[PDB]
Amino acid sequence: RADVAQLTQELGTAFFQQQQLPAAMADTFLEHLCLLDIDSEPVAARSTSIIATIGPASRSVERLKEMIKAGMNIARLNFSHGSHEYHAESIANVREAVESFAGSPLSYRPVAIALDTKGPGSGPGLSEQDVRDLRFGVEHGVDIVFASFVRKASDVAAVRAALGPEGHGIKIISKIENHEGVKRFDEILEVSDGIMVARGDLGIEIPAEKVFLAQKMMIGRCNLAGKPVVCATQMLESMITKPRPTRAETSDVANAVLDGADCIMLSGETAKGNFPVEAVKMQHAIAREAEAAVYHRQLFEELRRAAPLSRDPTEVTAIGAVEAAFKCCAAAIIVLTTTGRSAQLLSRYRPRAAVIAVTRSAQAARQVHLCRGVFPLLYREPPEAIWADDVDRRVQFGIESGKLRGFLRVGDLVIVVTGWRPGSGYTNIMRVLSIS
Amino acid sequence: GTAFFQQQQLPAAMADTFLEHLCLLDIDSEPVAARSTSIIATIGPASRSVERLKEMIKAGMNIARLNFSHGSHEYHAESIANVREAVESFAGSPLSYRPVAIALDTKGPGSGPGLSEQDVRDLRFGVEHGVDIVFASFVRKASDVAAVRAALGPEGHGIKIISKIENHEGVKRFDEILEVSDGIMVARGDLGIEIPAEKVFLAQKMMIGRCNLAGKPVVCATQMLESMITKPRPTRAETSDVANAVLDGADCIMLSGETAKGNFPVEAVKMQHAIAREAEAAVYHRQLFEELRRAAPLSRDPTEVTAIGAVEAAFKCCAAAIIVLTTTGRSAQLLSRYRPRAAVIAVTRSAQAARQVHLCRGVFPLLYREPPEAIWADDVDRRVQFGIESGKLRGFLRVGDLVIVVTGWRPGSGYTNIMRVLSIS
Amino acid sequence: ELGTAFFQQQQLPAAMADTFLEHLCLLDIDSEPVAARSTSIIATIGPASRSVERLKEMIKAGMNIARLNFSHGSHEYHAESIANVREAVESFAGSPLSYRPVAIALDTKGPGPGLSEQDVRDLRFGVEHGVDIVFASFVRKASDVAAVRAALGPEGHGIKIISKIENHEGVKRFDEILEVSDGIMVARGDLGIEIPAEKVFLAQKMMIGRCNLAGKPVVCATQMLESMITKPRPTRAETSDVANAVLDGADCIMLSGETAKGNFPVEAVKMQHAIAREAEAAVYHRQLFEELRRAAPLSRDPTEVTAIGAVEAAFKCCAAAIIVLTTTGRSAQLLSRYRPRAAVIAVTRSAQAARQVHLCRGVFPLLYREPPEAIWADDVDRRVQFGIESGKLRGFLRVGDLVIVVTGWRPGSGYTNIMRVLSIS
Amino acid sequence: AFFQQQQLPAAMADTFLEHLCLLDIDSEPVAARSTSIIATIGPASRSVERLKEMIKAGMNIARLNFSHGSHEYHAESIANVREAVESFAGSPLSYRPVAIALDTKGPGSGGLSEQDVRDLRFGVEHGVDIVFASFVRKASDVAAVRAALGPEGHGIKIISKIENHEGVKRFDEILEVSDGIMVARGDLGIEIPAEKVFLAQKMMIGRCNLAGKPVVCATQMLESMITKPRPTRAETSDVANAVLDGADCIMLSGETAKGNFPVEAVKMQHAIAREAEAAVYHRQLFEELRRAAPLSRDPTEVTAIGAVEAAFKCCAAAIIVLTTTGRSAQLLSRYRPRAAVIAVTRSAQAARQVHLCRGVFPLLYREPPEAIWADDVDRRVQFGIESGKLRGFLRVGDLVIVVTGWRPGSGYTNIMRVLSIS
Ligand SMILES: O=S(=O)(NCc1ccc(Cc2ccc(O)c(O)c2)cc1)c1ccc(O)c(O)c1
Ligand SMILES: O=S(=O)(NCc1ccc(Cc2ccc(O)c(O)c2)cc1)c1ccc(O)c(O)c1
Ligand SMILES: O=P(O)(O)OC[C@H]1O[C@](O)(COP(=O)(O)O)[C@@H](O)[C@@H]1O
Ligand SMILES: O=P(O)(O)OC[C@H]1O[C@](O)(COP(=O)(O)O)[C@@H](O)[C@@H]1O
Ligand SMILES: O=P(O)(O)OC[C@H]1O[C@](O)(COP(=O)(O)O)[C@@H](O)[C@@H]1O
Ligand SMILES: O=P(O)(O)OC[C@H]1O[C@](O)(COP(=O)(O)O)[C@@H](O)[C@@H]1O
Ligand SMILES: O=C([O-])C(=O)[O-]
Ligand SMILES: O=C([O-])C(=O)[O-]
Ligand SMILES: O=C([O-])C(=O)[O-]
Ligand SMILES: O=C([O-])C(=O)[O-]
Ligand SMILES: [K+]
Ligand SMILES: [K+]
Ligand SMILES: [K+]
Ligand SMILES: [K+]
Ligand SMILES: [Mg+2]
Ligand SMILES: [Mg+2]
Ligand SMILES: [Mg+2]
Ligand SMILES: [Mg+2]
Repeated sequence: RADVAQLTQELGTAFFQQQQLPAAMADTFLEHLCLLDIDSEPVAARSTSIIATIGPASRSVERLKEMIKAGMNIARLNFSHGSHEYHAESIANVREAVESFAGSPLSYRPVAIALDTKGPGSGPGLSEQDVRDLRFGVEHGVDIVFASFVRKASDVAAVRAALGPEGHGIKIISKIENHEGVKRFDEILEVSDGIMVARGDLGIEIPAEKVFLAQKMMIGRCNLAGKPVVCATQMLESMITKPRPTRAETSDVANAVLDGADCIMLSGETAKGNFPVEAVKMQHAIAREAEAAVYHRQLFEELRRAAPLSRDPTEVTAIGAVEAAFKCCAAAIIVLTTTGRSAQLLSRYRPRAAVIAVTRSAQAARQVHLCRGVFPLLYREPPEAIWADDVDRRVQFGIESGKLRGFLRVGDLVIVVTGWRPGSGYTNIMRVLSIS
Repeated sequence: GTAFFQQQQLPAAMADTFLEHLCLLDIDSEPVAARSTSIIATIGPASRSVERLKEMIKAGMNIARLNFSHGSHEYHAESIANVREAVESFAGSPLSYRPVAIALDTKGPGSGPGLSEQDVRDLRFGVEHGVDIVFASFVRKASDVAAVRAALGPEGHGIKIISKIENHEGVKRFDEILEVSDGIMVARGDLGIEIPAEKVFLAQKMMIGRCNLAGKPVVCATQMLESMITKPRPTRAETSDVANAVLDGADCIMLSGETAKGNFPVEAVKMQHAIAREAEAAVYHRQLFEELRRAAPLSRDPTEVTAIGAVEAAFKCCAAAIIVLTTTGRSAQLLSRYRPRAAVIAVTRSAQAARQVHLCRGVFPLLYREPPEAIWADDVDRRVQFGIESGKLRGFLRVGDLVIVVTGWRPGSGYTNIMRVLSIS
Repeated sequence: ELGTAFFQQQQLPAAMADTFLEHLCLLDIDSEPVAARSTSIIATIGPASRSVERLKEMIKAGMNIARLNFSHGSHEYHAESIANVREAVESFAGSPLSYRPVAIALDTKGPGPGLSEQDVRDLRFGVEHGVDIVFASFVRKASDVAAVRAALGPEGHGIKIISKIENHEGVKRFDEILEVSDGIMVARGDLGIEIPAEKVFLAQKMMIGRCNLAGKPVVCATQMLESMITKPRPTRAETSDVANAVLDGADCIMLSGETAKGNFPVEAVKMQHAIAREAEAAVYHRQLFEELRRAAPLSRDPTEVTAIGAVEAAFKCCAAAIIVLTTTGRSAQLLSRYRPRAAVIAVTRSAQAARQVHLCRGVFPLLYREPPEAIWADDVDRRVQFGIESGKLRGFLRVGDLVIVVTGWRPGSGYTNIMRVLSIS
Repeated sequence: AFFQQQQLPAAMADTFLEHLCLLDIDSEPVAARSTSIIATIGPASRSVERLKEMIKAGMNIARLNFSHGSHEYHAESIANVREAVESFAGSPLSYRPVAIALDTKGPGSGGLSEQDVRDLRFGVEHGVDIVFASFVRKASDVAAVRAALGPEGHGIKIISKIENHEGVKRFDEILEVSDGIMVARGDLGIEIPAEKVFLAQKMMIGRCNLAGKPVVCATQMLESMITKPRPTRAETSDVANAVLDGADCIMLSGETAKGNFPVEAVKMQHAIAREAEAAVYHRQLFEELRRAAPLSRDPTEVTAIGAVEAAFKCCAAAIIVLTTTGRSAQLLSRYRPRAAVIAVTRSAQAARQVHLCRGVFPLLYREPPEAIWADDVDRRVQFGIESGKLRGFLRVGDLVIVVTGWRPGSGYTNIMRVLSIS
């Protein structure tokens, strides 16, 4: 109690009852479980991103606006169904719904567009249809590709090649859907930007009772690697027809978050279901509760010991900033990023503080939704003559956006992470600031 | 051998951290140990057939639940009889006979405050018909448990009371309820309506953890494999749910509509068996045992002291089983609370105790039917040999295996105090 | 059941701490030691401690092992010392429940490349005179231990070889030396000349830790209470040194000139006794036993499995003692390696084993001289009660206390497999 | 080759038992000696030429025992020490500051004695940096010493000597009002049983480490070196164990004040401390210090833990911190980093007083303030790099953590930077 006594007198006894704080202060995992309280409300913003599959039930511009308000971060286009003309209309409807909020840049929410490929099917390499669908994604500016049935590192190289020179910035999330993919996992993850645990096909290729081992191992290996991991298929399946999910479904969503999944997905739930906005609201509600129940004491310590020593200033500054954020119960970590890399390196250490990422890249702002706990802000202002002043304006943009969105209150402490010179890869500074 | 250390997630359990443990989980690592989490199957039209109950017993059913919300007393007496007929059809081979507990799930107080009039009549029925367990519905305070204990009368003293926590008051008064109950049931169906649906997993995880700490059984209930009522295979969320209830530390898992009225009752039991076996191998025993050890308070009870010594000994030699003689099941329960990887093979002459130990994870009851030998230590050895022969026949033991034998210094319950290291010959 | 006063003594609040930093902060100088002194005291016999009457005073002060330095004195001189020690020890053998055995150790002169001619003659002398231990000087490699082992003629294979690590070669070849030795001695005198004086503490701490991991005795030797040769009280560095050797994990502590030629031989023994008692209470058993537990490999030896089960059981009930029946001292040694807080009362019929177990920390030997009983189980029982009766008489046990009893299933060495939880009546 | 030195295999161990087993006598210490050495000044160590040798041997703090000698005697000692220290001021990149500490006579049979009030006023008039207040029994005793220093003796550090049973029992109230503690084992070994002193030492060191306040281990550390050129096996063990316990400072009383080998006793304490610091199990030490330290909303406190964590991640050669009062360097020190805390200060008093904190290497900056504050900071950081390069702490290619503030004055430390040397 001596390690909380002073901050208890300062922040109050009511602060330390919320967001499962008594449970996270526990010395053991058994004590942590015993200290979980249903009356302990989550205060932090929802960090696990929600991928919603776009279909007939969620294609209208007006419906898409409701899903954005409900918590949709990434829009998935399943290229197994629909024509190129159909998917181009979906992309346009999504962009129209997202840009309807651009009038207020302090409260604008970027939404990523992901292309889920049909797959190789009976074939060995990349199918002819996949090459055409990938060329479509490049021409239409998709941010992510969920490459279906990845079975080796050569499969991911084929997808990167089909994207061409212009599709270099697109993120490749390899869907592990069969036994070969599970066995060659380490070689696949090495060449991928992240992974997707495609439980539907995986539950047919391997025994249904073994899928949870594959999900847990893949999530843990992705967490170790610092790369995003998506949990997919049948998460809230009953919500396709019913307004409330089963006890197994709510348990499943919460357990995917507890395992360490960066993203959670809705397939039929939002693409063809009667309750698409309600499925997004439900995933948001469960994720918020599950994230508070994460045992950060052992999680951070294990992530820290497992991570190898590094001489990269971005990597060093990231662990220093996350450690600083935990020490003062920082409301947020504000980071300036160009490619999203600095925000990704903060994210891998799983801080309780929100990683508010300020970027000028619209693509990077959409793609950082793949990383848990990263809240992107798109800076639209033109560059100042003095670089040091341009940096200060972006930091103030992050504070004003964070104050307006409820992340920051006056009196709160924030960690600011910046670089010494412009251009990607020079992040090396950490500042402790008091919100005034 | 090298082959032994690749099975039952042994590389994953040897890991120094939980993150390393997760990364070392192998889908090609097959489970070796017997399924420890017991399966409760609700009895209804789909599962009352004597021939069907035999198939469910073979599939892995350990406890038969009678839902007193549906049916008359005449209906439930026919269920009890059909279950007993199916269970006793295997009594001809005592080395492979599997005891099955009968549990009475009460209707509940509903609008009322105390124990309803129907519940008092249903509880008296349970006593008259020899039920082993009671799942008392909508327990809100310790006085509710006392009312159930009182309705059971003097003859229902041996019956176990598992308090169903189905509402917010029960979740808040949990500590006082668990103190007076024999165990708990996380009744997720009503709980998911009384409290926000998105908070039920916190209540499940807290209750399971508190029960694990207390050394009392905890059942995870409702909608575990719901789609198996109509479909031959479950959803990805359903298999995940079953596995996560086992990983959380649930002693029992339950089937309601999946076995009461569904099209796949035997298939539902086989599925819960298959998932539990996988999930139990994936349990991180290194931290689990260490935390259970540290958390458990000091004790001057020889049964309690012998239990921790035996579990520690079982871990040191990778014991295939811990064979314990128990009259009331208590010795077996105290071994179980430390979550050993070794099976707790419990030999008992009490048919009621043999049925009731299914509530404790990892306890495999054996009913000894032979009459007592004149020389006590000879009778004790015959029981230990019965446990070895049963374990050999059922696949738990092989020649060359090491086994921990837990016994007492004199006849009668409460005198366990000895732990022996034995080599299977 | 024990009281608030029990939990304030023997640094019990400090041992319950969750961290080592918290453990240090909870050390109380007002917390008095209750347990008996476990770290054994080796006293060098010389002109200052050779008389039968002086030896009786040193036995009463706490001397467990008598060291004969073969660097000084003739074979006739050392034979008279052996006879005087045996006469002083047997003067108390009329009251067998309270009789204390004392080991005799021969410290060799030293090598030259191989075993010297004088060492071969001195080792033959040790065998002919029934010495229990040999402190082999300047061991540099495993071949040196084999030469001493070979020199312990045909009769002396039972003698324990404690390898003195006195130079850089011994420190580097440590693993191969410890593998073939019965234990080690950190001979700091010569080691402080062969290697930089400021590096000796690293060698001491590494060697003690490796011996603790191996389960073999480790002696801390030279200049522990050097000022007590001339002065009646030691320096602040000397008391700190003795306490830190105990805290590091040393099984034995030694007095060279302090006892052999000094002015205060009985006072140096009393001082080492006083400091060791304090230091043992301050040991952080929570992390010590958990690390010893994890570091020790899995074993399929019933003696090794029973030992960890018994120490775990002893800790759970705060057992006053662990009574182990041993013939070679092995079972007591395996209990000792897990560093229990309970005294290991070892009952043996071997006078040599009774003397040699003083090398193991926390082992209190009892030589049992009684005529054997016709029924082996009754003979087992008489020795267990002999251990309790002696324990009661010496202050280790009271009626109501809990004890752990380790025995085997059949007579003869190497069959230890039972652990019983007994209440002292 | 880097990973075989400074007990790096032993520090990477998953358990403390494995850590002990991995200690290598052939693993040489590379880092600079962090535990500061206090040397008592007497007849054997009073000459200006003798003092210069002790400064070169490793003396960081000079103790004046006011139990022996007159005010005129001690003023001559102060002057001789200052003359010996300032003889090296010609090269500011290699100049070593030396603190002057006044050890009071004590209350004896008696509150604060009349002689102590006179000796404390002497210390103020002569600019002493530290006071070792003898026989502190309660918090009111510390308040009496603070009062006897007056309005001129505000910046003086008070190290309370715990020498009796009452002081050990009232420890928490004494430490709360003191700047640090001294485990005065000589009198403590007479007031309490000799066999219980190690419990008091270990508890006090641990409580000081938890509090983030300096702790000195004192008396009979190398006692045999008063007459002999080499210490006993118990003495080398004792010095090493005081460092291993977590003592910020180690002391030499008769060993330097009246002993035949004063320079040799300083060299011996330096040699043992260097070895003992490498053998510190940082894995569990840092983790326990981190968990035990309470949450803080002070940016200096938050930046300190962030910087130490960053230093461990890259195996930083040093942490360079810009400090006015020594507080920022003290907060880095409490987390026991393996990287040297190179503290750049303009205060000469602060530079002398940071020797009380383990691992802090003070540098006195003697250049005038620049017009642009941004450039004045960069010059002090470069002074720290050049001093560190010259003194062997840094090489080109090494990584350093730089800790600065956002605005001048004390208490505004809030920035951490990862820098690559040259
Ligand atoms: O040993 S266990 O199986 N699991 C322990 C554990 C430890 C750390 C974390 C946080 C975490 C979460 C995800 C991670 O990938 C990761 O590195 C750390 C979770 C669980 C266990 C289960 C139930 C109990 O009651 C109990 O005492 C022990
Ligand atoms: O129980 S023990 O005495 N504690 C070990 C321990 C652990 C960490 C540190 C470093 C440390 C960490 C944090 C501190 O605050 C601090 O003062 C020191 C030192 C000692 C022990 C355990 C296992 C053994 O094999 C053994 O010989 C002894
Ligand atoms: O995350 P990335 O891709 O490394 O971008 C972080 C970059 O942001 C900065 O803080 C400023 O970026 P820009 O000037 O390019 O907009 C750099 O110092 C740093 O290199
Ligand atoms: O677990 P319980 O019910 O306490 O039963 C343990 C008891 O069983 C025994 O092992 C065997 O005794 P019985 O011969 O009465 O069955 C007793 O020695 C011990 O007291
Ligand atoms: O410690 P040791 O040398 O292995 O001997 C222990 C032996 O002592 C016993 O407990 C009793 O046997 P004895 O009667 O022959 O002494 C054995 O059963 C056990 O094997
Ligand atoms: O150690 P202290 O007393 O807190 O002072 C640290 C100070 O060092 C600085 O980095 C530089 O200080 P000055 O400019 O006053 O010399 C400040 O920003 C900070 O306030
Ligand atoms: O493609 C998918 O999402 C799957 O197979 O689960
Ligand atoms: O009775 C039950 O199992 C429920 O309500 O969930
Ligand atoms: O012989 C010894 O013990 C020594 O040299 O230290
Ligand atoms: O004054 C002191 O330092 C002592 O007595 O040890
Ligand atoms: K698809
Ligand atoms: K019911
Ligand atoms: K000798
Ligand atoms: K003095
Ligand atoms: Mg698929
Ligand atoms: Mg209900
Ligand atoms: Mg020698
Ligand atoms: Mg004094």
